[PDB]
Amino acid sequence: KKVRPRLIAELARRVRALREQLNRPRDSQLYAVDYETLTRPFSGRRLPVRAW
Amino acid sequence: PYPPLLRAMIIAERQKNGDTSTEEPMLNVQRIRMEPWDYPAKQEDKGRAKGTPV
Amino acid sequence: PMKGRFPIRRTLQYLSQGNVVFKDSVKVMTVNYNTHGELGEGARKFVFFNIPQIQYKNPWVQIMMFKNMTPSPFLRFYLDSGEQVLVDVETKSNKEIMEHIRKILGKNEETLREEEEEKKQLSHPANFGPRKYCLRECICEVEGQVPCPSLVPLPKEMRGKYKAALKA
Amino acid sequence: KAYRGGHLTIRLALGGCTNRPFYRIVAAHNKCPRDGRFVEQLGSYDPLPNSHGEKLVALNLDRIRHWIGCGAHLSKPMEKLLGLAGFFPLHPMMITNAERLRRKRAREVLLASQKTDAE
Amino acid sequence: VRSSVHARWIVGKVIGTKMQKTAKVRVTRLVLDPYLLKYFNKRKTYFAHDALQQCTVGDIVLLRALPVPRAKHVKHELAEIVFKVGKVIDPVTGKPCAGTTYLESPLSSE
Amino acid sequence: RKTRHDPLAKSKIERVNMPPAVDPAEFFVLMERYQHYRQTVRALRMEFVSEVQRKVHEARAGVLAERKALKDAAEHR
Amino acid sequence: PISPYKDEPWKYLESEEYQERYGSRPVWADYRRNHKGGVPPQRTRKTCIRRNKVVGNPCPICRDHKLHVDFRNVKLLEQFVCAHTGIIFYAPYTGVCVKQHKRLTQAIQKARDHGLLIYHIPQVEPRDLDFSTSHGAVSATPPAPTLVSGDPWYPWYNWKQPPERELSRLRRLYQGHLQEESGPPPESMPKMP
Amino acid sequence: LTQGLFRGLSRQETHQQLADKKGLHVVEIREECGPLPIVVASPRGPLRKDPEPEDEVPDVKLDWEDVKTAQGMKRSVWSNLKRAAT
Amino acid sequence: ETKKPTFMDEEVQSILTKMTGLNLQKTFKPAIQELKPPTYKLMTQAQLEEATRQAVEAAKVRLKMPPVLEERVPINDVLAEDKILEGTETTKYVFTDISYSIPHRERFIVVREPSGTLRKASWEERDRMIQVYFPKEGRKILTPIIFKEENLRTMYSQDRHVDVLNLCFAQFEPDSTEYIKVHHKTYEDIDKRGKYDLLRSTRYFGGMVWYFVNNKKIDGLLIDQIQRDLIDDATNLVQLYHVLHPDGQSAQGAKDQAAEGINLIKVFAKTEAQKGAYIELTLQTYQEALSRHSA
Ligand code: FES
Ligand SMILES: [Zn+2]
Repeated sequence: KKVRPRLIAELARRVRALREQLNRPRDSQLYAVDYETLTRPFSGRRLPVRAW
Repeated sequence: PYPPLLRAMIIAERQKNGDTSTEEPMLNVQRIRMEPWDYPAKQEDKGRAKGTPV
Repeated sequence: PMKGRFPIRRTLQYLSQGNVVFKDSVKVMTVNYNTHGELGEGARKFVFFNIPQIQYKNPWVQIMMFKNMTPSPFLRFYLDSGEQVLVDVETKSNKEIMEHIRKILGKNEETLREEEEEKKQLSHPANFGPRKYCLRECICEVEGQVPCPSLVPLPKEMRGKYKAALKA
Repeated sequence: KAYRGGHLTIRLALGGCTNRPFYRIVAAHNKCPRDGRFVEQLGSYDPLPNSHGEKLVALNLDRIRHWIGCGAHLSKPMEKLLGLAGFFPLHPMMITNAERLRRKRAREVLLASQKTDAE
Repeated sequence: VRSSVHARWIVGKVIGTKMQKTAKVRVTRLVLDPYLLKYFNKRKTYFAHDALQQCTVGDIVLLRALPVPRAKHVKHELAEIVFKVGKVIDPVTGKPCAGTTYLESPLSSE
Repeated sequence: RKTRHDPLAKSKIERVNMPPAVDPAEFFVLMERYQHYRQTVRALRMEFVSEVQRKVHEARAGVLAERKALKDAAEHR
Repeated sequence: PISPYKDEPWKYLESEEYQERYGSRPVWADYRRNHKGGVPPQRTRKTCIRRNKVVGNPCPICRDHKLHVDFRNVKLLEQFVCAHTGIIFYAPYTGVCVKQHKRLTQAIQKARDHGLLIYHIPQVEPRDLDFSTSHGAVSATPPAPTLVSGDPWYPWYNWKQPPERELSRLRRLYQGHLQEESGPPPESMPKMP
Repeated sequence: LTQGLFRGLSRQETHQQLADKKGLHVVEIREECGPLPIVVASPRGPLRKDPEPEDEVPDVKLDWEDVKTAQGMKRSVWSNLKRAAT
Repeated sequence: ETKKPTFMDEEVQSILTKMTGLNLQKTFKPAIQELKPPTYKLMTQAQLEEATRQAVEAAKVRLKMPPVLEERVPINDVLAEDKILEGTETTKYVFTDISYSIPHRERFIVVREPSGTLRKASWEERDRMIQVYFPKEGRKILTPIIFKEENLRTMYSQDRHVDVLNLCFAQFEPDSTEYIKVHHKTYEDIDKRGKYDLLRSTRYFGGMVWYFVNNKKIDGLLIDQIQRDLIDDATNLVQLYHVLHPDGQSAQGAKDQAAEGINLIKVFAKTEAQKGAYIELTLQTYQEALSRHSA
C-alpha cells in the first residue's frame, strides 16, 4: 500500500524549475518584434491585425 | 427593477407571509461599480511567457 | 432446511424488524450477561434474538459481549461526549429491555420520519436519466412530445438528410 | 477527476437521438464532457414543439439560485432561456438580433414593393 | 473535540504490554455475513498510549481517539479500565466479585 | 483536440485572421446594453450569494437550530 | 376467403357454427405449439399468415378467419384476459403469434378506453393537500409601473441613437474596417404583404 | 412421486378440522379485499375464550429456497419461464 | 348574521355520513388484480370483533367525502409585454418551476408568447405541466376519450357510475370545469333512473346528495329511501333541505306545525316537493307495512 517513491520525477521537477530561472528569457527577447513581418522572433507568432 | 418573473415571485412571497406593502421590489446597483474594460489590470498577478526561443 | 434453531433470525425481514435506532451519540454498547440463572433469562434471550436486530440498524456502533464476569446482567452504553449509561436488566424480559433502551437512547418515530423525507428529495421526479436514477430517460417518453425516431420516423422535413439536400 | 482550476457552470447537456434533440439543464464542472458527469440536474429543455405547439422548459429555480449563489457561471444559451422566462433580463444579443431581423425584413418588404411597383 | 482518527471510542481486550507506555488492544466488532445473514466477530488491533503502564494482559479497557496520532500505529489513549483482570467491581452494586459470585455481599453496606 | 506538442498544420502557416467590420451605431448601442445587462446580473448574483450565506448561518446558529439543540439536550438529561 | 362477420364480428361468437367448434371453452383451448424439448421458445412465431399463405399449425386466431380482433368484439377479447387478475395473457400462454398478440393488446386497450370492457379502476387520493387559489402564482400580480405606462421593462431594451461625437470616435478607432451606419430599427416587426 | 403425492394430498387438514381441533375461528385475510376479516371456519363445539399464545418468535424450520427467493437472491434462467396454459 | 352551512361543516358531514351508510362487503369488494395467497389467523370471539372494528375504521377512511369546490376562475394575468421580441419566435415557451418542495397551486408556470408577452399559464396548461414533471398515478397528460358524452352513456348503461367518478377524480382537479361537468352529468343520470343505491357506501354519495339539495331535486332520492325502509335517512334529508333553504315553504311549514319525524316528509311532500303525490303514496305504503309488523 506504501507507494514506491518516484525519485526521477522529483529530480526532474527541480532541474526544470532551476533551468527556468537561470535560462529565463529577458524582456528584450520575449517582446522584440520584426517591423517588416510584424512577428515576434522569439516564437514566430504574428501580432493581431488591429495592432499592426 | 427586478426581472418580471423574479418580481412576481418576490411579491407573491410577501402576500403569503401576510405583508400587504405596495412598494415595488428594487435591485440596488449602487454597490455595482462598472469599470471600463480598458481599465489597467493588476500586472502583479499576470503571467509571463516561458522560455522556448525559436 | 436452514440450519440452527430459530432460523428466522437469519432473514433480512427479521433483521429489519428492529425498532431501536440509536442517537448519534451512542458509540459503544457492551452486554454483560450470565449463561445460567433464572434471573438472567431475559438478558440471554436479548443476546439471542435482539442483538442482531440492533446491530443491523446501527452498523457503526461497536457491540461487544461478555459472559459470566459479574453476578448480574447489565448493559452499558458509551456516548461520544464521554458519558456512560448503565442499564440493569436482571429480572427483565428481552422485550422490556428493547423498549427500555429505545426510550432512553433511541430515535423517536418523528425523527425517523423526517430523515426518510429528506431522502426522497434526492430523486426528483422531473429529472431525466438512467432508470437507476430517474423515472424516465428522455422527454420523448412523455405523451404529446415528439416521439423517439427509433419508434416513429420523423417527417422528412425534420431530418437533416433532407434539410441539407433541399438547401444544397 | 480533479481538474486544474475550472469552475461550475449551468449549461445544456444534449440528449435525445439523431434529429430529435433534447437538452438537460445541469450544473457541472466546465472541463467535464458535455454529456458526462454533472453535479446536479436543474431542469430540462425540449426544443421541438409538442402537440400543443409548445416548447417545454423546466427550471428548478430554487436550486438554480443556490448554484449561482455558490459561484456557478451560465452558458450563453442558458442566459437566454432565463431571459425568456423573465428570471433574468433579456440578453443584449436577443435584443440586438431582434433589431437585425427587423431591419432585414424591412428591406425585403421594400424590395417586394419596388418590384410590384415596377410591374 | 474534532479528530482525524476514525475510531473515536472503542472497547477492547489488552493482549500485549511489551511496548513502553503502549498497550496492544484487541477490538472486536460484529460483522454480518451476507450469505448466511449471521453476525460474526471481526477483530482488529489498536495501540493505545498508557502513560502510567497500568494495563495488564486480559483486562477490558476503553480507548479514546487522540486529536492526531502520536506515532505510526498509536492513534488512541487509555481512557479507562472497564474490567481489571481478576479484580472486577460489579457496576450494578459497586461490590467486588469473582465471576458470578460476590466477594463482599451487597448487604454489608446495606 | 491537439496538444501543445503537436505541430502546426502547414496549410495554416500563412493564415491571417482579419477582424470583422464594425457598425458604429450598433456597436455603441450594443456596448451600452452589455454594461447595463451585466450590472443588473451582478446585482442579482449578489442577492443569491447572500441568500446562500444566510441559509448556511441559519441552519448552523439559527434561533430554530439553537432552540432544537437545547431541547434535545434537555430531553437527554 | 371472405368472412361475413367483418362488419359485425360479435355475431360470430353468437352463432351456431361457433358453439359447435368451440363450445364454452376459449378459442385457444385445444391449440398446442410444436417445438423440441420440454421448455418452449419464449416467443411465439412472428406471424401465421406470410404473403397470404398460412403456416402448417396456425395459431388460435389465424386458424379461424371468422374470428375478428376488434375492440367491439369484447366477448373474444375477454378470452385473452385473466378473469381473476385482469392481466393480458402473454402470447406463449395461448399460442397466438406475435402479430395477433399485438392486435389483441391494442384492441383490448381500445375497448377499455371506450368503456366496453370492464377493468379495475382504483380509488386514488387527491393531488393537493390544500385547494386554496389565493397565491400569486395563480392569482393577479400587481402590474409593474413600466407595464402600466407601456414602456419596456428596462430602458436599454429600446434603441437610443448615440451622440455624433461617439460615432466619430468609433469611425477613427475602426477606420478602414467600417460598415454603413445603421439607424433606429422599425418600431414593429414588418410582415410580407 | 405418485405415491408420495397421494400421501401428502390425503393427509391435509381442512379449515374446519383446524377450527374443531383448536376451538377457534379460522379467519382469512386477503390483500385484494383489504382488512376485511373473512371467517372460513368456526368450531362446531364450544368456542374457546383464551387467545392462542402469541410466541414472539416462531421456532418453525424454514426452507432456504423459499427464503432465498423472497430475498431476491434466487437467480435461475429456468425459473418463471413463459409456458403454455396448463 | 346567519350563514348557511358549507359542505365541510361538522353538522352536514355527520348527516351525509349516516345517509351514505357503511357496508363492509361493498366497501371492501374483492378487486380484480394480481393476487397473492391469503393468510389465516386463529381468533377468539373477542379477537374477531376487534378485527371487525378495525375494518370499520379503515372503511370510514375510505369513505372520506371529497370536498365540493366551486369552479375555479380562469387565469388571465400578464407579467410583461416585451414587444422587442415580437416575431422572433414562431412557437411559445412554457416555463415551469419544478422546485420540489412547493405546493402545486403555488408553483409559478409562465408562458412566453411569440408576440413577446410573458403571461401566467392557464389552469389547463398548469394541470398539464404538473402532470408532465410530477406524474400522478392514474392521470394522463392528454384527456382520455372515456369522458366524451358518447362513451359516458356506455358507462351509465352498465351501471358503472362509480367507475366514472373514480376516473374523473383521478384525471381532473376538484375545482376544474371538466370535474364538475362530469360529476353533474353522473348525478343527473342517477336521478333520472333511480340508481341511488350504486353510490351508497361510497365516498361519492354525500357529493350527490349535496347536489340534489342545492338544486331542489330530492324527490327521487327521498322516494328511494322510503321504499328501502330508510326513514331515518329520509327524515335527515328533509331536515338538511330545510337547513340549506330556511326561507322556504317547507321550512316554514315545519316551524308552524312543529313537525318531527315522518311528519317532515308529509310537510315537504305538500309544499315544495314536485312529486308530492308519489311521496304521500310511497309514504302511506310504508306506514301500512310498519303497522302489519306491529300487529
Ligand atoms: S430516446 Fe428520446 S429521442 Fe430517442
Ligand atoms: Zn397467428
